[PDB]
Amino acid sequence: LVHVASVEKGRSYEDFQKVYNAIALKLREDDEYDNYIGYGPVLVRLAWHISGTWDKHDNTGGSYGGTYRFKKEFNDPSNAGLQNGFKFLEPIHKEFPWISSGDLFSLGGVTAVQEMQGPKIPWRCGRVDTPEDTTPDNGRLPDADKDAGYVRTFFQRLNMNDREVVALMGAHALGKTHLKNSGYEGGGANNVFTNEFYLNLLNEDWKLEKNDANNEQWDSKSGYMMLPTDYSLIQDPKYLSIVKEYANDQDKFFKDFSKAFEKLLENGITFPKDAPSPFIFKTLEEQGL
Ligand code: HEM
Ligand SMILES: Nc1cccc[n+]1CCO
Ligand SMILES: Nc1cccc[n+]1CCO
Repeated sequence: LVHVASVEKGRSYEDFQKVYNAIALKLREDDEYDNYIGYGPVLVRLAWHISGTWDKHDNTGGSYGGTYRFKKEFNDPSNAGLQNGFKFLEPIHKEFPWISSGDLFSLGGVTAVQEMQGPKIPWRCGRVDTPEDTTPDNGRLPDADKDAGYVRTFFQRLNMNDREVVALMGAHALGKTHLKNSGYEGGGANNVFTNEFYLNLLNEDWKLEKNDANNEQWDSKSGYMMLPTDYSLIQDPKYLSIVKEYANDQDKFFKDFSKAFEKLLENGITFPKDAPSPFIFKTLEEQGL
């Protein structure tokens, strides 16, 4: 199954930078969401979940087809809460109706990471919307109540290795869990992209507790939480090494996250040899906007 990137007709970097800018300006404007976290984190999660359905064995799922717009996928229990991200992006899509749905969703994630002071994420256009019957079934996104072996195995389906898994998980510095979405209870409130997930894993005094949904999670007296799968990265000795690395090298963590996130967003897509080079968008701050 081959998905060839096809550039939205006549569009170039300047067009996509405007889209970026509209998302970034809305991020700035719609500040009260989720107790003043803003929409950055949920947009990152959205870009991950639209990509994380991919199966390297048959090239089903993945970001390309924009299939999150179809009820089967948007109603996936694993996607509960992401409707907020969608509603955020709908006015952007109405203003720029020419962008494909997979391009918009993945660009929303790029824009969110950058505007939250994360690394640059090169991004490529050309995802093309595919029909409802190409929507992957529910159940391809990961469970949070398991160990390191589950995590490793899960991510082989996405062609991610240990360093890529540990790097991508660093996005769990952002935002929070919400009991009514996932059964995890978060207070958390960060909307700045840093390497603190790793620092928190190593530094905090974690206690295995049960939340009000009767699920276990790891909590600290500082008010932080970790999912069991987040904690598994310090149980497994191969993941632990890499957690320590990223805790001790902000820059390394940035570059590794950038390449892993781009790869995640691009899995399943064939880029023609004549395709444009990846775009690196300027932040609002960089533009003086
Ligand atoms: C083992 C892998 C993963 C598991 C089990 C997992 C699980 C979860 C769960 C249960 C939540 C809370 C959802 C809610 O209650 O609203 C969450 C949130 C979040 N996840 Fe993950 N995740 C994983 C990997 C990733 C990856 C790879 C990324 C992106 C690179 C990501 C980005 C996020 C973000 C940014 C949030 C916060 C959303 C918000 O604040 O609304 N996660 N994840
Ligand atoms: N080690 C383990 C065993 C079972 C479920 C989850 N985890 C991960 C951390 O709590
Ligand atoms: N662990 C986790 C997972 C997802 C979002 C937030 N947090 C808390 C901060 O690390």
